Amino acid sequence: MNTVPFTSAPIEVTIGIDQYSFNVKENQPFHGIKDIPIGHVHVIHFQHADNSSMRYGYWFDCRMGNFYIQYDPKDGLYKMMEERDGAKFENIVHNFKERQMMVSYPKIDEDDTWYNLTEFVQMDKIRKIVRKDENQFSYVDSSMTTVQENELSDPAHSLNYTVINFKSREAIRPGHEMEDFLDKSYYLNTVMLQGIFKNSSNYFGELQFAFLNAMFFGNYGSSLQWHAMIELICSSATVPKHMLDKLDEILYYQIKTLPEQYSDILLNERVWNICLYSSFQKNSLHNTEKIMENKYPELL
Amino acid sequence: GAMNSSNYAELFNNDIKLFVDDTNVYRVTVHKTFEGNVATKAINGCIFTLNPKTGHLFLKIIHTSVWAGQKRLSQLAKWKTAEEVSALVRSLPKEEQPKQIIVTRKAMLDPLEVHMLDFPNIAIRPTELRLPFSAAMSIDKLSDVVMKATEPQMVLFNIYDDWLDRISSYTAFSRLTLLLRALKTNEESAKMILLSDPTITIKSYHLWPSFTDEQWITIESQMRDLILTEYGRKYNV
Ligand SMILES: Nc1cccc(C(=O)N2CCOCC2)c1
Repeated sequence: MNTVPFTSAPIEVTIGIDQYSFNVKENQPFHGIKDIPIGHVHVIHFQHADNSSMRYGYWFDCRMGNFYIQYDPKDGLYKMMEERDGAKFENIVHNFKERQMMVSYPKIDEDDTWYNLTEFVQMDKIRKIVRKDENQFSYVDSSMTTVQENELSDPAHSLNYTVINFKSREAIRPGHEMEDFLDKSYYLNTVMLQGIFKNSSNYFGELQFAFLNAMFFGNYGSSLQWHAMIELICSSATVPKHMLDKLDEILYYQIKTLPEQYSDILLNERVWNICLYSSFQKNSLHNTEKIMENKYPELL
Repeated sequence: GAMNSSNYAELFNNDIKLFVDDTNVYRVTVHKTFEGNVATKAINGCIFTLNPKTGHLFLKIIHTSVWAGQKRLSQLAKWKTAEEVSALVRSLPKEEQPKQIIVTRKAMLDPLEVHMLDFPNIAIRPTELRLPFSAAMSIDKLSDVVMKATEPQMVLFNIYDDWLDRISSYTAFSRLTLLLRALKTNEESAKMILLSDPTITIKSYHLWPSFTDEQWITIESQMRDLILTEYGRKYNV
């Protein structure tokens, strides 16, 4: 179990760690989060009390270094940093634990939610979507635009998700116009899976990361990417059976975790109605369709 | 964006554009089978592709053999339309290719967009106008060449005859849309109006009769009456 210490908490802030959250008051004696499960990526995220504008946060994997948070009063945010002096870090953490100034990652033993939301998400892939190679962790916020959004403006602060565009030469083979547009299997299996992602695990990793950035930061381009990656599968007549079964599990846990009161903005009516009721895979997503119908029957 | 009454004069500017109407591409007769079921029999159809400034009608005849063994024909017909329009554009010299293609039915947007991916600078546009181009098969010479075709064929006509020697494109298009609207609302009456006087002929190289300017005014008034006449017979006004 690993630890992310905080130097201090000088401004009142709601802090999230994965799907958990807690409020910290201005100058409250808070010094970090302990008992963080090893083996998964994690995200530590922030919303200031005074300006709910800009949710922001950091994706990290404690196996890759010793990381801590420290507020910067010049840039006005909690920043993640890496401590290279291992003995300093261990000593800092041990003192904060002894004074019980840390919250415990509050995982219930039965609960596989975080695993199920991050099954295919790897830090190495996150670091290619979010380019800042001098850090081992990745910053994301509510405002960051995607490469595709910019094509339709600062390149260094972009989310470099894989561009998917159903009316594009990449998606449409010359002379198979109708075939490829109405059945996207070519684009899914040859262009994207074999060509770009290499395997379905990397495709699912990006889909899962896009969902998490949409949910945790309200990142609109991430929501666009998540739905595009769902639609590309559902609109393909030929999809490996193991991918369809896994997709059903992925989406089931995403829909289960979504805050009920954010569904109006985080869920695209057209995509979901098309995917569950009209598409080639309308009958292949049993678990997802059941949770959607019992939880969000209005959207449908 | 969409073409409507607000931007109607854009049709007659000097940027090459084409209207594409797919109404008459997939045409069927519906009939009973010996077993008392219903079946369709296709008949030849056509794509109606028109330059509204010059009167250039690229009439691609769709022969029934293109449907043989195919499923979902009404969907296929939109994609076949888009394939043939794309092939026409590619066949034209660069300086003759359109800068915009206006589709009369919005269901043609995605098929045409996909087929024209190689031409990103050609705008594919819908229209809010309800244009009467379906009535094209009520022009006898056009219907004749479509029904007689034994294979796919493109036939080039000028739908304005020689009218542009005497009137502007705006006026020619208005006359064409009035004639077609009339033929669409009451084909028999419209055709009676057009041929009643045996002294006015259709030249071999023309589609419509050789009316003088004064006779066109009379004809045009009679077509308006008919469109109003029929509007009463329909709505009881
Ligand atoms: N579609 C198209 C393109 C170029 C010219 C013409 C045209 O005026 N006509 C050509 C055929 O007969 C004489 C009239 C038609």
